[PDB]
Amino acid sequence: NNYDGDTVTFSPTGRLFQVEYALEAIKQGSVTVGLRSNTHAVLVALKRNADELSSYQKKIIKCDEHMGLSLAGLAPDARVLSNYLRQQCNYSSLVFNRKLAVERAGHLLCDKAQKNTQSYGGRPYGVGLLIIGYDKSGAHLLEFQPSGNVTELYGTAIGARSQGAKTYLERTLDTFIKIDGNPDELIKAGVEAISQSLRDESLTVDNLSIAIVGKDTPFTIYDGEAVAKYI
Amino acid sequence: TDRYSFSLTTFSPSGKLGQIDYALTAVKQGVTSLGIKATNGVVIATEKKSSSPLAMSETLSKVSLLTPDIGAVYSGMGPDYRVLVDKSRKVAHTSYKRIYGEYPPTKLLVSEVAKIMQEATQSGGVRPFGVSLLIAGHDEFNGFSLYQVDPSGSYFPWKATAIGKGSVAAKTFLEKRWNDELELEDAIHIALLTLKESVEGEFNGDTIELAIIGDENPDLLGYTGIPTDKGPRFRKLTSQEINDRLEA
Amino acid sequence: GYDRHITIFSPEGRLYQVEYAFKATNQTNINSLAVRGKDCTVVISQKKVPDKLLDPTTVSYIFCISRTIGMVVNGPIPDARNAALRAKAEAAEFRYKYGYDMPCDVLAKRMANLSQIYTQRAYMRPLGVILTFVSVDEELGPSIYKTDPAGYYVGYKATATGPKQQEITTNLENHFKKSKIDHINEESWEKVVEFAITHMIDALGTEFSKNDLEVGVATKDKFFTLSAENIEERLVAIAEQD
Amino acid sequence: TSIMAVTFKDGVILGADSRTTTGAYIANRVTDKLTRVHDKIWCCRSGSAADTQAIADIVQYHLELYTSQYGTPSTETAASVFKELCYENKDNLTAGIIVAGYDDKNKGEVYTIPLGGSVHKLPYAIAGSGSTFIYGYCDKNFRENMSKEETVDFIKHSLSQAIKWDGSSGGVIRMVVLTAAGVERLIFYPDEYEQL
Amino acid sequence: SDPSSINGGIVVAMTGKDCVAIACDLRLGSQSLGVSNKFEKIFHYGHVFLGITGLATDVTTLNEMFRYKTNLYKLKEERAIEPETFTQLVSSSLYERRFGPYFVGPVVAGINSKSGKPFIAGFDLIGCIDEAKDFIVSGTASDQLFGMCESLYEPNLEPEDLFETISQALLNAADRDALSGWGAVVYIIKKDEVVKRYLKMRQD
Amino acid sequence: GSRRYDSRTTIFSPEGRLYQVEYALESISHAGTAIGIMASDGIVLAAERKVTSTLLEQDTSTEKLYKLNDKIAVAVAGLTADAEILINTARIHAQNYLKTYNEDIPVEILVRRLSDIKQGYTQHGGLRPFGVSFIYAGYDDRYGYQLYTSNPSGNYTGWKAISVGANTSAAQTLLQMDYKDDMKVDDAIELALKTLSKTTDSSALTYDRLEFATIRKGDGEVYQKIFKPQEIKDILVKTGITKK
Amino acid sequence: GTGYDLSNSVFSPDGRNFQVEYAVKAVENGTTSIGIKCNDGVVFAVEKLITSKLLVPQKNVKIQVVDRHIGCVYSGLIPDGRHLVNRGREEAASFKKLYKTPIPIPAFADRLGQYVQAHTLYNSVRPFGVSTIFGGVDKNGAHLYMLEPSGSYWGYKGAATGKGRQSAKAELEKLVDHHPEGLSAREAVKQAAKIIYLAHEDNKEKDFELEISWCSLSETNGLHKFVKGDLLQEAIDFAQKEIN
Amino acid sequence: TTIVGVKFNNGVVIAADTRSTQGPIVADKNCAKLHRISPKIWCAGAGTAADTEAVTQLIGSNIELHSLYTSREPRVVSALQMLKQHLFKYQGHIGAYLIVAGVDPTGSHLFSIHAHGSTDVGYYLSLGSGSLAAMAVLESHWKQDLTKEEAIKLASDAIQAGIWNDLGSGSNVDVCVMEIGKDAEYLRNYLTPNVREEKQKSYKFPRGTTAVLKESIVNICD
Ligand SMILES: CCCNC(=O)[C@@H]1NC(=O)[C@@H](CC(N)=O)NC(=O)[C@@H](NC(=O)C(=O)[C@@H](C)CC)Cc2ccc(O)c(c2)-c2cccc3c2NC(=O)[C@@]3(O)[C@H]1O
Ligand SMILES: CCCNC(=O)[C@@H]1NC(=O)[C@@H](CC(N)=O)NC(=O)[C@@H](NC(=O)C(=O)[C@@H](C)CC)Cc2ccc(O)c(c2)-c2cccc3c2NC(=O)[C@@]3(O)[C@H]1O
Ligand SMILES: [Mg+2]
Ligand SMILES: [Mg+2]
Ligand SMILES: [Mg+2]
Repeated sequence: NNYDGDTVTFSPTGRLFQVEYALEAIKQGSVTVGLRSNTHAVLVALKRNADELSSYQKKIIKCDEHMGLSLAGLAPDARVLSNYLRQQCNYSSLVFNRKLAVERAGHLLCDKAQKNTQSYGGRPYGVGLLIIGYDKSGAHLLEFQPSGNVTELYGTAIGARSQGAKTYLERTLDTFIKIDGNPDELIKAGVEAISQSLRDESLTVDNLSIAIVGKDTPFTIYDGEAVAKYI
Repeated sequence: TDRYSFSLTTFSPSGKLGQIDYALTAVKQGVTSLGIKATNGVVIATEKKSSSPLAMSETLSKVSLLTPDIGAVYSGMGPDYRVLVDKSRKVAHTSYKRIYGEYPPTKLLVSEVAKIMQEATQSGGVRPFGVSLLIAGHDEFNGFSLYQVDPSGSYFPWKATAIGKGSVAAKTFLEKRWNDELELEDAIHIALLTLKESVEGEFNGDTIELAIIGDENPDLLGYTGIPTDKGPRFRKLTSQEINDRLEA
Repeated sequence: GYDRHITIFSPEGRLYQVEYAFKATNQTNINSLAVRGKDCTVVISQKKVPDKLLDPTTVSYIFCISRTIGMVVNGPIPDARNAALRAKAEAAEFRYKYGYDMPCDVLAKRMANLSQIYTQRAYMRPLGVILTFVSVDEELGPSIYKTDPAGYYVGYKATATGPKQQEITTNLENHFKKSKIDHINEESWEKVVEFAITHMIDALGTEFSKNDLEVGVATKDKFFTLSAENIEERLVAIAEQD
Repeated sequence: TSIMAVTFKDGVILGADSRTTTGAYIANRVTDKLTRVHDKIWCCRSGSAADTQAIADIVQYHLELYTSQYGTPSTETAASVFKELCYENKDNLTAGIIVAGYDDKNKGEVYTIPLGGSVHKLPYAIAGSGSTFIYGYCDKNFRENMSKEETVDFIKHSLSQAIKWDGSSGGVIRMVVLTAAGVERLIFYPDEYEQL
Repeated sequence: SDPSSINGGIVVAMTGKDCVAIACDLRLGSQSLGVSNKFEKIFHYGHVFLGITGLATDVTTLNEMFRYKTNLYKLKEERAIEPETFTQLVSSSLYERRFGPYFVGPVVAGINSKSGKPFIAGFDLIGCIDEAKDFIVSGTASDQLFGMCESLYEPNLEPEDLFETISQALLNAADRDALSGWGAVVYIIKKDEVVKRYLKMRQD
Repeated sequence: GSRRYDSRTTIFSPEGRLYQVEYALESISHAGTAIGIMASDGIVLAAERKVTSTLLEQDTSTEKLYKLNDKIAVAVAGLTADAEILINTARIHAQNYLKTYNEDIPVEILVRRLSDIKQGYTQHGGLRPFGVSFIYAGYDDRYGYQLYTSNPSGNYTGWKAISVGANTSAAQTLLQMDYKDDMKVDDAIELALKTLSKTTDSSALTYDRLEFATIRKGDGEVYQKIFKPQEIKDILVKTGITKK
Repeated sequence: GTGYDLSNSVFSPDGRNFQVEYAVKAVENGTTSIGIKCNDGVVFAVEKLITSKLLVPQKNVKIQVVDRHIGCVYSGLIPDGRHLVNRGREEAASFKKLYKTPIPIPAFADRLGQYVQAHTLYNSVRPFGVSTIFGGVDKNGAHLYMLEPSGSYWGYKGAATGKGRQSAKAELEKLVDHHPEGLSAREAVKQAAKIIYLAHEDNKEKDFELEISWCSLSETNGLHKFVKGDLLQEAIDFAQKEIN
Repeated sequence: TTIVGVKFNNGVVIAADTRSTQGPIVADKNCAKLHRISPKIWCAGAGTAADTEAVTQLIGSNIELHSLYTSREPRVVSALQMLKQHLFKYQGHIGAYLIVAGVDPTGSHLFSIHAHGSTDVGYYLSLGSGSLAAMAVLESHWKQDLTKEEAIKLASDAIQAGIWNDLGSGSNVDVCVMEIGKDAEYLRNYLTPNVREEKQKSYKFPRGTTAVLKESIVNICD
């Protein structure tokens, strides 16, 4: 109320209301899910259009041949953060001949988002990110919130109505966690997961976007007719 | 990160500059000080009001030497006065001594200090100085002079004046006791009298601070061998001299 | 108005932030005093370690600024350590630039000028601390100089600071009025420490164990702080008196 | 210039000559090339008098600040400060410095820092234009854990030879003994060390 | 060739009985080629006169700068600057460009308006002050001027005699320098009167 | 952050006025009146001191009339210290023009530079404007004698006769009442002193409450004469305002 | 007046800085973290709330390392703690680069303290929303420190912060009173496991994962190491048995 | 140039010649090379005369400000440190070679500063082109426990040796004596051993010898 004028202000309870408003901006974004086994990691995003004459905005961004993410919320903030992640991967590769570990990428995104929440001027990022990757320690899925908190999970979902998909993942854990060496089955699991967050809508080739990375499979995005075989 | 780049002193709809008025209020609530211009010198005086008998009043000097021929006293906030004395001592060198090889005349040092205080009333993220200064000096081409500098940065030459709480009564007394033929000792005596009314407690050589801009004292120079180099015109009176003059 | 938030004048001509920093100086509920012997300077401060989980050796408000200068702070420990680090740096730089040890009063004036800067500039807040500097200056002898959030500083025959400061000040005033000298006429610093502890016990009306005090002694060419057992020995010597 | 520092059973001793030259002219014949940076951490300076004095003053400042913040520094720390200064300004400095210290834990250490800013911990170290002429001699006479008198004799003989052969060296022989007992200063005049 | 010898010229100042004198040549050239016969090298601010030998562009720049500074000095102090104070100002202004100085050799002359005492001084290009009691020389014929002055000068000369002396010094020094001459001016300065005379000299 | 304490000194009112400029003009409206009158053979400036005390040293006192160079002077109305800042910058600009062109600076160029400084203070920087109004009296070889006025807004205009500070309505009415285009400098002196004596908020127009200046011909040269207290007393007894 | 709690560096009339106290509230909302000093090292323990079973166990590590000998854990806003750890790593690198030796634990504590305190001097920055327990072994032995959002820090025999700080401090007081000789590193690891399990009662809603690290002169040779595998399982079993 | 400094039992003396040269030409026959850094701290300079004057003036101004700030008499070690660090900062391009002497609350001190920033301490010092002559006297006649007059004569004789045997030195001998208790006394032209003989003629020309083309009066009023 009187403590939401900027990010540099604590509330009497100890809250940062600008960060919470950014989280709200996320919760209004379109739904996207992430889930990984032990050999692959898959991103399934539901794209949102302006009207029937418009396109469905992209939600999955490639950061490196082994790492990518999906967005929910303010798309320009996702562009900024994914460009930073691209540079970090690029710096790792160029200076150390080393693919950037997904864990360190999450740490870097956390530290980048944090400094926007402690200094006057500016604002927290208005986007949430789901980062899939395959590195020296296998497949990885991260959830990033603009508060700075980044967590690794077997699966998750963000955006509007994401709780149905998230509880489905909580139920399907023992099943999808061992879909090793079969990418199409992991993508089927992801589509089944994102179906829980559908209210008065069904998946079409225009609004469905999938991404996959893993062992011997570079981070690749399937859009349009390519995803028709999962509908 | 200094984000106060805007002025903290702005014009009110009535035309007043509020922070300057409030600094003048702080000056008016300070201990009285005064200056008197004689024919062969100038006198500046004030009261040393110590907090505790354990405090050593002699360590803190309210009357400060600016140049060998220029001294200053104040009324208002002590720390502002101390930092102003430091800045003035340095500006007397950088902006004059190092350019002309001589110490600045009283008018110009007063103008430099006034520039500092004016900037304090207009620069970004600062408050005016909460002091008023009485600067007494002597230079070769203008003689003896006595100036008052206010928080706004304005300055005025005075034959005699006083600032602080007892400023009005002291000013009236000075008006009724000042002439243009007063010797230095006459001005010292009138200054002691004018101080005697504004001081409530003890009144002796240890409770009041008084200095003069009079003749050159070569004994205070520290070296001999240059006939053109005479002693400083500034001299602080000791407790002994003040008490000796208090007898009459 | 916002003349209560930043260091600008109130219509009464006051700086309320300076006054509230003065108020914050008492937050620790600790009293301290400083006195001068014949050839030394002693500071006593109350030591209160309430939490048993604390390492009592790290709970101190007396700082060694240099080989010769010691400083005891009345205020919260963050601003206290801020001032301590700044004073140590200032003393080191003074020595490097001018070729001799920074005097007690000069360091006091420097810290007071910085406090005045905080008093006049809006972006810097005052430090809620009172800094008592003590030493045996090679020109002035035993010295006590104290600074406050207002940028004020002055020297003292003796001094006291804290919630019960006035009582300690009156006690020392009465003693020096009776003695008619501006110092403790003792050749050993141990007896001056004993004097200080005795008069603080009197003024505060409380007894102290060896863990209720911090003691700092400054002699020619060294300032140091006493151990718990040295304080205990002083307390025993005091107890054996009449 | 002829300087050296030798570790022995009770601590460490630094030794130097007292000759400062401008060209072939002896600008000073009583120079004190033994400089203190901390109570029991000293240095022998060689090379540019200005450079060595500036470096020593800066190191003394840094060690005073280190003492005020964290207490007594190790000899290794003083050598590291000297090394940082000499290496980061190798293009504008010409200073060879022998840092010698004593603490109750390590019982005295010697670090040599030549041109370029490298640092080497040694039982003893020699440096200066005269040092060359005594290399062999020192390598034939130094032993570990000598006595105070043995170490003083070793340094006196080495510096006597260095002064004899090097025109840049000469004057008196200055020594600083750092032990648990403290700091002692020794001087030896030409009428004494020339007969050796 | 070098900046202090491209244009050439000489200035010389002398003191007498309650008077000073300052003279200069009129030549401005570019090495061998003589360019201008009217290049005077003595300016005045109030009652303080300043001659400047050396690089001509720096002479003009210094004249303009000192006019600037003396005007501001007069406005602030409400009086004319005195020869001693202007000497100090010249020295400080020169040293301000210590490692890239003006290639000049200034000379200050005047009568102190208060004491009435004659005053002269000279500077090198970085501002070292020589406050001579007898005479000051500067320019490409500095050695010739030095010899002429050390031979001819005697103290306490009356203005009509000091004029002849300084004129002979200047002329006979310029006639042994390929880069000096081409006319000359001489100022005789008394506390309340300044006369300026153009000398007739050989034009080669 | 610090935005909450920002007075925003360079913003527009809903009516299209600058708050701080209007308030600085309100401040100047309480300053001692200053009058300039331009004649065919000279210019006269006359300013009134405020609340002078008897112990005030009027010999070395200067609060109204300042020299910019030898051909341009200024009468100030408002904060003396802001005025002195602007005066020093104006003197520096005049000397810069002289050094660059070897000619004295024309009056309007200096006036416009100072006015542009003021305008800058009224459009960017977030600082308060100078509470000063200037009357410039100058002479150049293009427009001869010139009288200008400038205010905190950075606006400047030219005048045959003008007043700034307190009681400018009545003073301007009187000036317009008695001014003739052909009048000489002495008649302008009389008119200025009479206007001041009729508009002064004090009992009588005595010499110690006055600063006076004339830019005249005396040779082909212009002369700036800043009147000493005795000269002000003498011109006052000459005009008949005071008795000998 | 009112509104003092709206800017970061503003004193209240009672002398406090309410923004720091709101940060302290943010800290009190956090999970429980503790540190235990033993006779030759330190142990650090933290509760990690299992928000969902989708979280990968043993990942999402909270305890951070500084240099090779300092352990740091914090309660409150995890990103603020990470920022403080980044600064501390810079300070330690700078100290080592200049002085060769790794930074002593008190020196590192004062570095962190000066940083946090500086974050209470201006209204342009927000105080840290974490309380940080840290420490390790240096040339003078073992050191444990706790640092509050005000910049205040102290050395502790045992320290605890977060939602379960009360019961944790009670258990630590019991351990201190009963063991004047000091705990061993392994015994302190077991006691840290027990204290985390006990303090979980104040956050008993969700299930938790225990995370322990230690720096022991004998058990880890003066280096910071995470307690993994058999030792971690043994400490978990000790705590499970002792709470039942 | 020949500058020397000699300590004595209760203070310190410095001395210098008065010859200033532009290469081989004598620019100033009466140059004051003894500079006052503070009332009781003086310094003799050699090398670039402008550089010596400038650094001594600058360090003296800063020393005066420092003394007003600290409310203490200035110390010789302070001027020494400031001059040293300034000269070192400029890598010897400030060609000032100084002998700094003074009495302060800590006693009497005599130091030398090289243009590159190196400092030396001793009981007798000499710098300049004539130093080798002056030092030759010093090493011949210096002894411990010199009286005031003894040290004054020793410094004067060193400066005289420099004057006679060095082409870069000559004319008069300036001295500055600084005793522990007294003020510093600055003896300008303590010796004048190079008075010029009377010239064989007067070269006053008969009025009208010089040919004038035109004359005019120049106004200096304002
Ligand atoms: C404790 C060490 C004692 N060292 C000496 O006594 C000896 N002398 C000095 O260091 C004093 C002499 C003095 N005070 O004038 N300084 C200079 O010479 C100074 N340099 C100069 O004056 C010049 O460049 C003139 C000629 C320009 C015309 C500073 C400089 C600059 C670069 C540089 O590489 C050196 C010294 C240097 C490096 C190594 C060895 C020697 C050096 N210089 C020696 O002569 C030397 O042989 C020294 O051993
Ligand atoms: C207390 C010390 C007293 N020293 C002297 O009197 C002696 N004289 C000066 O320093 C005065 C003399 C004066 N009045 O100009 N300055 C110059 O000579 C000036 N030189 C010039 O104008 C020119 O170069 C013309 C041709 C334009 C290019 C400045 C300069 C420039 C370079 C330079 O290397 C030096 C001095 C220098 C360095 C060290 C030693 C000496 C030097 N010059 C000596 O001759 C010297 O031997 C001095 O000892
Ligand atoms: Mg200061
Ligand atoms: Mg010719
Ligand atoms: Mg020809």
